[PDB]
Amino acid sequence: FTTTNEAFQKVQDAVNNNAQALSKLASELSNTFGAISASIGDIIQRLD
Amino acid sequence: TYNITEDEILEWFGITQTAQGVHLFSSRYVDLYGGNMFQFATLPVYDT
Amino acid sequence: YVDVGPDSVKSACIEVDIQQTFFDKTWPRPID
Amino acid sequence: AFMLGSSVGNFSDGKMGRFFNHTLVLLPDGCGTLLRAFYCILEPRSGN
Amino acid sequence: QVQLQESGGGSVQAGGSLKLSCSVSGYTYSTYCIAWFRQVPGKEREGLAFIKNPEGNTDYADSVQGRFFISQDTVDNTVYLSMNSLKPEDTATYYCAGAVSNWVCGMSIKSQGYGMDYWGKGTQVTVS
Amino acid sequence: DCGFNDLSQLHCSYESFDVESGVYSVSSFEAKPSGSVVEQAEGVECDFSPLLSGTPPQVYNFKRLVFTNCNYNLTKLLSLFSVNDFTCSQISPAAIASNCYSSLILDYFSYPLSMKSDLSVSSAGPISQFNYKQSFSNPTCLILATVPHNLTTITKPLKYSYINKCSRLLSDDRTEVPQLVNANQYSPCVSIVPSTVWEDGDYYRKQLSPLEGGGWLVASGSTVAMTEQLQMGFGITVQYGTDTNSVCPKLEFANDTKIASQLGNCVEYSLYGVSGRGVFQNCTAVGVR
Ligand SMILES: *[C@@H]1O[C@H](CO)[C@@H](O[C@@H]2O[C@H](CO)[C@@H](O[C@@H]3O[C@H](CO)[C@@H](O)[C@H](O[C@H]4O[C@H](CO)[C@@H](O)[C@H](O)[C@@H]4O)[C@@H]3O)[C@H](O)[C@H]2NC(C)=O)[C@H](O)[C@H]1NC(C)=O
Repeated sequence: FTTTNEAFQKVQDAVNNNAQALSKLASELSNTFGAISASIGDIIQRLD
Repeated sequence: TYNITEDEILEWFGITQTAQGVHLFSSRYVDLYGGNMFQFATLPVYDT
Repeated sequence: YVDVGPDSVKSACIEVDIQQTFFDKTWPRPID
Repeated sequence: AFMLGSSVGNFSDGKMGRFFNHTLVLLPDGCGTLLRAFYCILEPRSGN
Repeated sequence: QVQLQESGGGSVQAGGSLKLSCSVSGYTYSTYCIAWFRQVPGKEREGLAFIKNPEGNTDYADSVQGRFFISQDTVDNTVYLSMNSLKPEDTATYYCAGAVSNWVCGMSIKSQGYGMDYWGKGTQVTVS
Repeated sequence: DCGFNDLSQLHCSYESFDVESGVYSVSSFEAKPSGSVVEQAEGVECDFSPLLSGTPPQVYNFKRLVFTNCNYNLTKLLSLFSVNDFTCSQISPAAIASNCYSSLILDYFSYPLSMKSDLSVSSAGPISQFNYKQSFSNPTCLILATVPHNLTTITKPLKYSYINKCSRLLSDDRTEVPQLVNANQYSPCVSIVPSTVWEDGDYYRKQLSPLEGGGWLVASGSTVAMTEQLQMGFGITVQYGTDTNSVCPKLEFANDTKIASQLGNCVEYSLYGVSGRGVFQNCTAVGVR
C-alpha cells in the first residue's frame, strides 16, 4: 500500500480534494478584499 | 551605549532606515548560537 | 545637545599609512 | 565601525570622503566590549 | 474624585524655615505630576516647583531654585515644599496642583498653571 | 415572522408556507464573552513635553516624535490648544484618541492657517510638493491649532518660512530636475536653506560632489507674515505590526482583567494593539519568547 500503488494514490487524492475544499473556505476569511482589515470588529473600532 | 559580552563566536549585525528612525539589529541577546537578527535599538535619525 | 566629553587637546594626529595592496586578499564568504 | 550620512564631499586637499551635516557614527570601544552610537557634526581638526 | 489638601502653613521670622504638606487622593494610576504655586494677593498666580511621580525627578522655578526643596513620602504619596531662609516677598497663599498627565507640569509652572486640572484649597503664609 | 424561530426561517427561505421536509442546518449558537482581559504598558506615559517648550520649526524642518511602549492621552494635548482643523484618513477623529497602536509618530511645525488647502496631497501647491508629505498607506491625522495667550513657553518665531523651489541643476546647466518630497522624509534642500527665510524670494545653491552625482542644488524660501498668536500644524501617523509592545490609552488600574483568573472561558482580549475573542489555556511555550 505504497506510493507506487496507483489506486491507493487515487484514494489519497479523493481525501485531499475534500481537504482542499474545506481549506479554501477557511483561508478566504483572512482575505481583506481591499478593506482596511479582514476583521469586522477592527473596522467597527477604527471608522465611523 | 550598549554593553557587549566578550567571546569569539560568529555574529551578525544589521541596519535599516524607516520613518520611525534608524533600526539596529544583531544576533546577540536573542539568538546567539544561531544567527537570526532581532532589533535592539532605534535611533532618532530622520534625514534619509 | 549632549555633552560628549572633553575635547581632545593633542596638537597633531598620528601618521596613517595607506597600503591597499596589503589588504587585497580574497577569502569568500558568500550568502547561503 | 561605520560613518553614515546624507551628504558627502571632499576634504581640504581634495581627498574624497567627508560627511557634512549631522553624521551617524557607530564605534566599538572597550577592546570590543561596548558599542557607542552618536549623531553629530564632525569638524576636521588642523595639525599634522 | 481627586482631592488635594495643603497644610502646615504659619508665620515664621524672615530667614527661617518651614515645610508644608499636600495630601493627594483619587489617583488610580501612578503616572502624574504634582506642582506647587503661590498667589500674592492682588496679582496673578505663578508656579514654583513640581515633582514627576513615576520617574521621581523634580524641577524648580528660577526664583526659588535652591532655596526650596520638594519631596514626596513613599507610603503617603503626599508632596512637600520646604522653604529655607524666607524673605518678606514670600508672603502669599501657597497652592497645590496636579494634572491628569505627567508631562505638563514643566510647561505649567512656567505658564502659571495653564495646563493643570486639579487645584488645592491653598494655605496662606505671611512672614514677619 | 421570519426571525422568530427556526421553522420561521425555514419558511421564509423556500418562500412558502408549506416547506417540505427540509431538514436544514440553521443558524448556530455562538458563545457570549464571560469577561474581558487587557494587558498593556504600565507606569509609562508618552511624553509630549518637548512640544510645549521652545520655538516650533518651519514646515520643512518639522520636528518628529516617535512613541512606542507608552500610554498616551491625546485629548489632554489637544485641550491645551485651540483646534482649528482636525481631519483624519483611514481612522476616525474619535478613534485616533482611543485605539492601540505599535508606534505613534507626531510631526509638528509652525504653519499659518491661510494655506490650509496646501496640506492635503490633493491640491499639490508648494507645501505638499516640496515641504511635507504624509504616507498614503498608514492611517493619518492632520491638525491645525493656535497656541493661546495663557501658554507662555512656546516662543513665537519671527516669520512663516517655507520652501517654494527645491530643484537640481544637471551638469548640462540646461535641464532643471525638480526634487519632489517623499512621504515622511525631509526635503533634499534642507541642508542649505536656513531655519528662517530672511527675505521673501531669496535663493540658495550648493555644488554637489561627484559622489552625489555632481550638479547643483538650488532652493528658494518664501515667507508669510506672522500672526498675533502662533499657528501650528500636527501630523499623526500610526503603525500596527511593528513592535512587540504597543501604544495604548490610559485605563483605570483597579480591574480584574487578568488572564490567569479567566482561564478556560470565552473572553474579550486586548492583549496589546491586537484584540479579539477567544479562550486561553496554560500551555507549553513554543515560539520565540
Ligand atoms: C485624558 O485627558 C483628558 C483631557 O484632559 C482628561 O479629561 C479632563 O479631566 C479634567 C479633570 O479635572 C477636567 O477638568 C475639569 O474641568 C472643569 C471645567 O470644565 C473644572 O471646573 C474642574 O475643576 C474643578 O474640579 C476639580 C475636581 O474635579 C477640582 O479639583 C478643581 O479644583 C475644580 O474645583 C475639572 O478640573 C477636564 O474638563 C476634562 N477634559 C475633557 C476634554 O474631558 C482625562 O481625564 C484623561 N484621561 C485619563 C485616564 O487621565
